[PDB]
Amino acid sequence: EAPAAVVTGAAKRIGRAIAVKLHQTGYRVVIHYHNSAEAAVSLADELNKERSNTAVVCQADLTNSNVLPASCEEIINSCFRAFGRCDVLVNNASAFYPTPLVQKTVETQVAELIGTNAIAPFLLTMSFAQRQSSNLSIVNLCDAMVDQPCMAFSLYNMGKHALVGLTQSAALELAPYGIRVNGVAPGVSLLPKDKWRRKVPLGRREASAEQIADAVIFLVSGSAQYITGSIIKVDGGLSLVHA
Amino acid sequence: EAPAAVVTGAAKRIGRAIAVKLHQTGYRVVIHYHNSAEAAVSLADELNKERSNTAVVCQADLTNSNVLPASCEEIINSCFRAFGRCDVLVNNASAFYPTPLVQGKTVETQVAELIGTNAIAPFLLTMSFAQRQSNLSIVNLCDAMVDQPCMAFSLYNMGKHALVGLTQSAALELAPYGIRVNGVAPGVSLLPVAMGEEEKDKWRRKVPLGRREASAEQIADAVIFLVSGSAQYITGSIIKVDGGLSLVHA
Amino acid sequence: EAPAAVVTGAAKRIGRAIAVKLHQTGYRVVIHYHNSAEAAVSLADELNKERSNTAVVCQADLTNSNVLPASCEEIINSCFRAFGRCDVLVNNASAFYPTPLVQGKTVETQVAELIGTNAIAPFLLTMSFAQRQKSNLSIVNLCDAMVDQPCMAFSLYNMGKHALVGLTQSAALELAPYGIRVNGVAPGVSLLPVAMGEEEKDKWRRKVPLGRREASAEQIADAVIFLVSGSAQYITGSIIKVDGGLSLVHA
Amino acid sequence: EAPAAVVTGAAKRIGRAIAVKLHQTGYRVVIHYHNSAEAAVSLADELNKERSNTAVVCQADLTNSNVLPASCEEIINSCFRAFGRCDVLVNNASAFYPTPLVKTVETQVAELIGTNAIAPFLLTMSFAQRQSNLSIVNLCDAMVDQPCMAFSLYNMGKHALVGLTQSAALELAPYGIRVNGVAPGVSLLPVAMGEEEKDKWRRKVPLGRREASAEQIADAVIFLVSGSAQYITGSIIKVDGGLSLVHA
Ligand SMILES: NC(=O)C1=CN([C@@H]2O[C@H](COP(=O)(O)OP(=O)(O)OC[C@H]3O[C@@H](n4cnc5c(N)ncnc54)[C@H](OP(=O)(O)O)[C@@H]3O)[C@@H](O)[C@H]2O)C=CC1
Ligand SMILES: NC(=O)C1=CN([C@@H]2O[C@H](COP(=O)(O)OP(=O)(O)OC[C@H]3O[C@@H](n4cnc5c(N)ncnc54)[C@H](OP(=O)(O)O)[C@@H]3O)[C@@H](O)[C@H]2O)C=CC1
Ligand SMILES: NC(=O)C1=CN([C@@H]2O[C@H](COP(=O)(O)OP(=O)(O)OC[C@H]3O[C@@H](n4cnc5c(N)ncnc54)[C@H](OP(=O)(O)O)[C@@H]3O)[C@@H](O)[C@H]2O)C=CC1
Ligand SMILES: NC(=O)C1=CN([C@@H]2O[C@H](COP(=O)(O)OP(=O)(O)OC[C@H]3O[C@@H](n4cnc5c(N)ncnc54)[C@H](OP(=O)(O)O)[C@@H]3O)[C@@H](O)[C@H]2O)C=CC1
Ligand SMILES: Nc1nc2ccc(C(=O)NCCc3cccc(Br)c3)cc2s1
Ligand SMILES: Nc1nc2ccc(C(=O)NCCc3cccc(Br)c3)cc2s1
Ligand SMILES: Nc1nc2ccc(C(=O)NCCc3cccc(Br)c3)cc2s1
Repeated sequence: EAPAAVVTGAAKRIGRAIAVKLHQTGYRVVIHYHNSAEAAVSLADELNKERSNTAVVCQADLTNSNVLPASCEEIINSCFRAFGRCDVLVNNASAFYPTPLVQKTVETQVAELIGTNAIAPFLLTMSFAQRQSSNLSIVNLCDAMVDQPCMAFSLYNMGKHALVGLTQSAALELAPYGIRVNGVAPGVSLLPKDKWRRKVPLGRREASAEQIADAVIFLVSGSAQYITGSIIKVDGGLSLVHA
Repeated sequence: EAPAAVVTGAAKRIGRAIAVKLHQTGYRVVIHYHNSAEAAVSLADELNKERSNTAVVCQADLTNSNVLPASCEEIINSCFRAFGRCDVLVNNASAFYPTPLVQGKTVETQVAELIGTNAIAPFLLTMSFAQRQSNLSIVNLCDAMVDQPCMAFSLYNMGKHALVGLTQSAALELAPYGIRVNGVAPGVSLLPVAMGEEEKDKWRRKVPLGRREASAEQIADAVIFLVSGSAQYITGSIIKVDGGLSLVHA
Repeated sequence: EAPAAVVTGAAKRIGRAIAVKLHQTGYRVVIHYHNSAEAAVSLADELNKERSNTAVVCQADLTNSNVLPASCEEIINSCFRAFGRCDVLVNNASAFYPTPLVQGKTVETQVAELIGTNAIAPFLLTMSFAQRQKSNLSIVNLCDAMVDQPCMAFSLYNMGKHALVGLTQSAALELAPYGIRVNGVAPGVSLLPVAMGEEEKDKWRRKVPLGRREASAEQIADAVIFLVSGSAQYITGSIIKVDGGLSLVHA
Repeated sequence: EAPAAVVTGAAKRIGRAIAVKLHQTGYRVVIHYHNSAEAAVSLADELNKERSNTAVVCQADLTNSNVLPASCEEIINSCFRAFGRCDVLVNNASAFYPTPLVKTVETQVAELIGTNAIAPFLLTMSFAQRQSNLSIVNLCDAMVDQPCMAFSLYNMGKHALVGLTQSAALELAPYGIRVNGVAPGVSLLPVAMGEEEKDKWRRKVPLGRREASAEQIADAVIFLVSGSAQYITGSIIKVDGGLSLVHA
């Protein structure tokens, strides 16, 4: 029928905006959630009321664990079950908090910050490609501030750098299969705050979630059919600003 | 009225595809050319038949000299003269040829053409664009292969690297005026006219995504996106349109 | 007294070359190893025969697990127990093998080994090195010049080396106030795999612009020596490629 | 036979520290200068006092023009005439001032692009054409991706120099000439800058809250020209105390 997209952490904030905009563009969507069932279903309700049976929810914890692989397989599968196909994977879900070097157990911090930020994308990518004319692509939510990191955010920063590596390695490896792999790297978007707004060259404010979603839409579209291994910054110039 | 765009080197190939698609999107266009008089006039005819009074040509050499600033000022002025505004500048015109370090143009001319067209003219057009100032934006045609350059293309590569610096510096400085500055970086696209065919296929086979070069239209698509209302928070960004080519090791 | 360095995976190859050159420069060294027990003890013996009580060994698996923190803590502790100080940490140990996306070991074991050795262990060692400080302190991470032009089907390895770049920057930033510098050395092609045939070796050699040959272990060690030296006292968050130009060559 | 090095803008500041350290290392040096004749000669006299006939001066404007090629060939020539060889080229000379988008503009172009990029390229061509541990070191800028406001031409020139470093490394590698860069962050601050302004900059540097000494920069240069960097080409070492890692 129409194409189908998986968006991880799609309940709230940036993932919800991505899900909505993909829907508005005529995708059927899987709304993945971990904790936010109420929010996920509510979003699903709003989209199905717009177009019948075009949105489903999918629960999974994306912490790294012996079961992460099974969870990731399940997320992809639920797209194939619901819609008979899977055209787009958006790796949006992400944990974010400090992990000081001069100081949750550390290994929980690893499991969340590397697991959800990098390992789950890699596993989802594997399942997506394993289960594959069409316009197949993956979009990873990266970070424009990766080379100028927040103090005491090493594991977070490590996970986002790993996600860049995944974007590049997967683009190279899946290109022969017609699967494109790209990234979108926000700066300051939806915040945890004017201190940070004032720093942004373009308009002294944060990106809306929808601005982020815009770039995703571009990358999934037929207007990006030659684009793979690209990461588009969406940061209003913040990463250009020196100390 | 409809917004207006300048596209440098717009008579042929990628610049032509960019002028077309901007036009098809509702822009009035200035078609800058240097030598390609016929092709320039032909394209402006084609666009004007489609919507009258939406296309002009403007002739200018973009080689570095003491009069390059006046030429660049003139390109921008031509947009204001024809359309009363200038919303979009596309820095597309480019000289490209080998300049080996170890050895019929002088080196002073090679510098003038490769650094002038690829970098200095962009800078001067940017200044003139900004001084004469909705959804204002500049798009520089960069090069996805700038960190893995062709052998013996040092001056070309230097110019393209300078264009990256321009993209970042002007993005930062023009942001408070609401002008966004971004780039599109092709890998291998429309292959040179004076090139073989076993040799075109050599380059084609290296491209991971589909073992082929980009169409001009595919490059133009990325330009359209960056000027569009969908890229309003995007500045200082360079989008590679290279089908994975820059990711491939030797 | 003499400064002391920990070098991970120092029994053979590049890690041995680094331990040896640090030793010749006047450092006491901890030779970490995992499986190469014979080669590690042989090296310590050699170094001790040159100046006694200047080399120890230290065994640890650097695979990710709930005990990796303790093992990384123990590596650093081994240096303080032998030498009374720890001045330099070289994160050299590395697992390296294909993990094709389109399909030995389970995937969770591949994650544990490639991400564990290449990134998580460096992070935990960095944390232990910093916390146990209580002079010229620095950390050197062995990165990869080819991280942005990766080998086909090495996604997990590439992810781990990219994470190590992030650690290098993040830790340089966070530890600079403590006087600890953090930098990286990024080989291109160096000591080829012991497994690889000569035919394949020469294919890779011919791609190197500077001399059509791989880096010697010594050449890699040379850059590490620079970064720990007083000649690099203002250098932090820098990653020096030692690749003969390989990363500049297009496809 | 002692090796020989050309250092551009060697009269003062960083280029002076580079020439001195190369000399201390055993090199004979051509001290290139533009305006600072007295400082250049005074350096040559000091070095020649240390070791007779090991230092000469060479005056040249590195602004872009129809004669820049000739000038750069003559700089390289002076090293061969003086010392019979040229082992090392250090592209250090640089103009630096703002060029806001909103002197004539073409003079700004000629000065900022000429000294920072064109003259390096022409010197590199002349160096290689006249040709063992041969290498070139370009003085780049650690902050090129986080530029000062209204420094576009300066920034463009320094990005061009990165391109040169990479392109020339690749192309000269077959002749055994290595090409590398050193990218300072904040080093010697202007003499005239008020201490209170210097301190705003110093405060931003993670490693020690101070600017690099000229000697710290020269140390990296010494490494890259040494036998300890024999496999290193196309590399750019930041010497910035972590400055480029600091967000807005
Ligand atoms: N926001 C910004 O300004 C910035 C954004 N980014 C990137 O943008 C993306 C989206 O950002 P934003 O919307 O703010 O993200 P959030 O931090 O709000 O998290 C997004 C969603 O991720 C899910 N998630 C978190 N941890 C886990 C876990 N362990 N297992 C499963 N799901 C989990 C949650 O779903 P649930 O609620 O259902 O539990 C959560 O709502 C991220 O990838 C982020 O790194 C980059 C830089 C800055
Ligand atoms: N084609 C490709 O594969 C790739 C292209 N690019 C970049 O994309 C852009 C467009 O590519 P492409 O269409 O191939 O470009 P072309 O090589 O076809 O050149 C574009 C135009 O630049 C103009 N130009 C050349 N020299 C001068 C000069 N001295 N003064 C004024 N104009 C001049 C010419 O105009 P006229 O004919 O009127 O004289 C020419 O048609 C360029 O910036 C290029 O560097 C990036 C990498 C790959
Ligand atoms: N060789 C090259 O061409 C290149 C090297 N590099 C990097 O340079 C560094 C050194 O390279 P090289 O000497 O070839 O490295 P090797 O592949 O030879 O590995 C070095 C050591 O890592 C240790 N190691 C492996 N897995 C584990 C583990 N699970 N737990 C603990 N230790 C482990 C081994 O110790 P043991 O033998 O005791 O079990 C091994 O001797 C690495 O970080 C590498 O990625 C980068 C690019 C190219
Ligand atoms: N200082 C710092 O903090 C930083 C420095 N750098 C880079 O480090 C290098 C050395 O820095 P620094 O010592 O501060 O440099 P300066 O700004 O002090 O300039 C060095 C020399 O360049 C020469 N020069 C300037 N314009 C010309 C010209 N038209 N023709 C010929 N020579 C010219 C001058 O020679 P004369 O006096 O004889 O006329 C001058 O003494 C430069 O390339 C610079 O960009 C980069 C990052 C920051
Ligand atoms: N004005 C112009 N600029 C450029 C820039 C690049 C090219 C081109 O053909 N680039 C291909 C470079 C390349 C480099 C390595 C592998 C492969 Br296949 C292709 C062609 C042009 S035309
Ligand atoms: N622990 C280890 N890590 C690594 C990492 C890389 C290599 C290696 O041989 N890399 C070379 C890959 C490559 C990529 C492109 C051109 C060429 Br000639 C060679 C070998 C090892 S062993
Ligand atoms: N020829 C010359 N080139 C340059 C280049 C840069 C500088 C300089 O002062 N750079 C520091 C810029 C900077 C930017 C942000 C924070 C901090 Br403290 C310092 C000084 C000079 S002098």
